Amino acid sequence: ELHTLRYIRTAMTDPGPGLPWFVDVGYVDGELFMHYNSTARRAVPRTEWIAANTDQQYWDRETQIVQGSEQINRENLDILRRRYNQTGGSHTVQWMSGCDILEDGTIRGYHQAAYDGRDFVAFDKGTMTLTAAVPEAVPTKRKWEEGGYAEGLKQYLEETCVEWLRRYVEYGKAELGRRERPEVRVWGKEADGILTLSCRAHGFYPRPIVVSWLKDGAVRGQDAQSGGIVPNGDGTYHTWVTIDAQPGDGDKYQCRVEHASLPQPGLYSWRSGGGLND
Amino acid sequence: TNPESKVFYL
Amino acid sequence: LTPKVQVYSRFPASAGTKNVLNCFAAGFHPPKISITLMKDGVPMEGAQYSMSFNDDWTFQRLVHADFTPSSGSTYACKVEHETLKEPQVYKWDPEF
Repeated sequence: ELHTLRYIRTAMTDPGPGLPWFVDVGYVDGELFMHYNSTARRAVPRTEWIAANTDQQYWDRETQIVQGSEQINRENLDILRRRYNQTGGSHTVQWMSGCDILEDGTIRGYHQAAYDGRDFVAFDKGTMTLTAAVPEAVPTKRKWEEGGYAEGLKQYLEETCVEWLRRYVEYGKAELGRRERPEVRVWGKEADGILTLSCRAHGFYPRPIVVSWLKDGAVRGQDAQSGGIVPNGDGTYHTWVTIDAQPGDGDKYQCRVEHASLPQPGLYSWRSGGGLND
Repeated sequence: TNPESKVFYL
Repeated sequence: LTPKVQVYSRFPASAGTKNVLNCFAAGFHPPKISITLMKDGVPMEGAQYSMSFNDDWTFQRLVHADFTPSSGSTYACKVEHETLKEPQVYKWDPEF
């Protein structure tokens, strides 16, 4: 029952060649659904469930508000450069916004910004004031206290953003809840007296996966090295887990895959071989 | 929905 | 921060069968990154990109292109960054 919503903005000075300077991406439970770039200047749907449940009037309003923030983030790059006394080069203004509906029923809303990687400003819900991390972020709080932008942000993070997220889950009930079985491949490579056993999982949904190596039916978590969960072009995920072993012991090793699509943890061997062993 | 342009002023 | 890059295929490798060659780079700053997919040291045709970042402000980018694996042909991914000095190239293996 844990549902997440995130709208990530990026304002860049150096994109560089043939790339957009302003990029705004929207997410529902990790899955991409909203996209915006400074070149196209339009808010377009990425997945099928949003376009089927929303009209053009929705996307027309979604374009103008991000187009307005694009102009605000354009001047923000110049205001922040003068505070640090910088002529120009590579400077980035990042933004994080959205709500997290917990399994119990508690609402958690976030709204924060960062300059050149390091934290700049963050909004506090239990105080209704903007928190400044760096000494250069002090004039930002003075601007927020003058206009009173915190009041409009409070009603958004507590109601507007929450009400829409509840609908997004209902709209993509079939896509987000669907499980995808991964194609497992077990490999091995000999270098200098050591055999490097590799295990790859191809195309799986959702993102959480536990891929661990076994020796004689016993887990070797320390000896196994993982590359992390990497995403594919179609929306699916990939994972790479490697282990070092002595030559003539490769067949004694087994790859364990724990996924939502599988009822029990799938055990795969090199000579078996891999996912095609049924 | 995306937040209003007003909440991005620095 | 230096990018953590890895090259991988969408579907399991097969001779004379269409596949997608992915190259994912993560944990880097500034966002300006040059990711190019290669075939025998020559850049691959029809390369498509994804800008995104994690909760810890670290940037991420995926570069993918449709291809057919050929025997005797080497597939790799070249990554250029200001923190790297020398470009790091990651080799793709069909049976690894």
